[PDB]
Amino acid sequence: TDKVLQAEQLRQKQLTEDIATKELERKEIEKKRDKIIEALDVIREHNLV
Amino acid sequence: SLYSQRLDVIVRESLSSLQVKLENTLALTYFTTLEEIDEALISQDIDEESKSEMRKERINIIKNLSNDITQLKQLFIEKTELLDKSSSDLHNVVIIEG
Amino acid sequence: IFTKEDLINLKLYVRKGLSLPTRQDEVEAYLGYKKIDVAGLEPKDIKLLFDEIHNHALNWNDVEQAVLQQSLDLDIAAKNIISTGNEIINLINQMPITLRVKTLLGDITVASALKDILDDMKGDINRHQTTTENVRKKVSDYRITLTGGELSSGDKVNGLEPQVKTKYDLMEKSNMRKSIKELDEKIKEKRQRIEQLKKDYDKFVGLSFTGAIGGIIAMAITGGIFGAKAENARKEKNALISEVAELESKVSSQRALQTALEALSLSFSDIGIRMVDAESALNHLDFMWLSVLNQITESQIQFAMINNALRLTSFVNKFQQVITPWQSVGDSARQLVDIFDEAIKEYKKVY
Amino acid sequence: VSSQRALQTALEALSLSFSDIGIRMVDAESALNHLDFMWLSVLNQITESQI
Amino acid sequence: VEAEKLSRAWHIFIHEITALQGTSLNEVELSKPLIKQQIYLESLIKQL
Repeated sequence: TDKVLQAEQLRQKQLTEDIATKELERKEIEKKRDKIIEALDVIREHNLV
Repeated sequence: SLYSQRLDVIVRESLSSLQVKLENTLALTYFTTLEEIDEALISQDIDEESKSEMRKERINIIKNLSNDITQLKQLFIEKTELLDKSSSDLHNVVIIEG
Repeated sequence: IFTKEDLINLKLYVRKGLSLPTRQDEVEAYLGYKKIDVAGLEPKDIKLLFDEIHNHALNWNDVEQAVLQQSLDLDIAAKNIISTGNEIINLINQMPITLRVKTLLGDITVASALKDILDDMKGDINRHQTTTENVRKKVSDYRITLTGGELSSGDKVNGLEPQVKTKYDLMEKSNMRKSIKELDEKIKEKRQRIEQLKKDYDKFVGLSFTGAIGGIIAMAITGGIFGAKAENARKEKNALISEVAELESKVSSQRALQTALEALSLSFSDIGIRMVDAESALNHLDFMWLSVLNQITESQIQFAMINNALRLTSFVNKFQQVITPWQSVGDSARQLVDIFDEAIKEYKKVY
Repeated sequence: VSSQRALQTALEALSLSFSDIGIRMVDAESALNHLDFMWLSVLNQITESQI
Repeated sequence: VEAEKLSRAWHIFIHEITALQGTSLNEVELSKPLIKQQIYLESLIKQL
């Protein structure tokens, strides 16, 4: 039971670290779109008139 | 591993023979028979038939006790030397150096 | 001494072993897959493992039925030996000193035919030794079949519990969850490279089309070279897309397959815990059986001493040598019958 | 010699095998030590008789 | 080390049986090392 304990604790520790890593990854992807939204905003200078 | 599991078998069989001898030497009451012959010699008797055969049965129970000691010596020295054989399998088959 | 909760854990192991897949598709559904690409942990190997353990349970149901048979046999051995032995060989407690100084009982060695009944019961006791040694052989060989070593039949088996422990060590380390991590890293590195190639390829077709639409020889040279290279690099690139998608379909799918292997290793760890429980069970059990055979031999050595020279106090001592081990035999036997009896109600209460 | 990277690795496994062989030669050396000392003891006691 | 602990107690036992062979002198001296080994073994039964 204690071996199962420690193995699953290390397991979920790695899982938690990986989840935080993926959260960092998606936050960086959300940082990447800033250039795209700013580019298409500074292109957006003409509308119907 | 073979000699180790073999040694465990030796341990269990040693416990078996130990229980044998703790019930035969220790638990059985040859001592009370010795006391009974002592009381029968305290009992006054025609020493022709009685005390001669009382002494012969003293020799018989002392012979039984010596058989018990013989069991002790033979089986325990035997299994002890078997433990020593397993020890030379263990303590004298070692790899360290290279 | 030996307990019934040992036998409770034994029946837990029985229910575990009878709950095992046997056929290949049964194992594969129980695995949840058909392919692992891991040596020592292949689905056929795990199927063979389950054949070993399930047939080990299909041994033990019958062997434990034989344990129940020898339970009956030791019960009736206790009854018959306690009765006949204690009755007849406590009737001859009577020896006053008057005969004990003069008779020299080995002379008259009525009761002589009654001692022949005792020698018939002695041969029956030797038969009980035979049966008890056979069942102890069954128990200890079943233990070695679990634990490991040379069988008394003469087979150096490895024991199924260390084999299961070894495959548990595989599913602990050679399960290669770190390789699942590194192969997902391989996926994301190849995927990053080929999506760089995707963005590059969009710029490739853009620049190739600009080099096309200029003029006559511009069309010629650029549509010749990169008009073909766009299709070629695109098809190769989409083949790479398919390859990394299959790696996702293999080893990012083996993330979840690895998780199923981890739950399987959890189940195997449970099975190994209950094997350790059965190991202690067979430890206390086989030590009891050894004690039984011990006290039988304790009786039989002094039974070999019996002759027609059974004198007065010589036969008093021989009388004592007879009656001494069978008291402990009956004590252990009645306690053992109690162990047999109390586990019976445990099934309907729990199972 | 970048092929002798792997050839060097094969030489390293060969040197591993040679180290194994040398370990077992040391084992045979102790074997012949105890053995030849026994043989010397045999010839000793023969000479003890013969003198 | 474990086997030396075990077999050393058996050389303790052979030194006990070295102190044996009291032929027919007395009777009440006998089973004192026997009960000592008995209780040490019963501890050793529980040490199993």
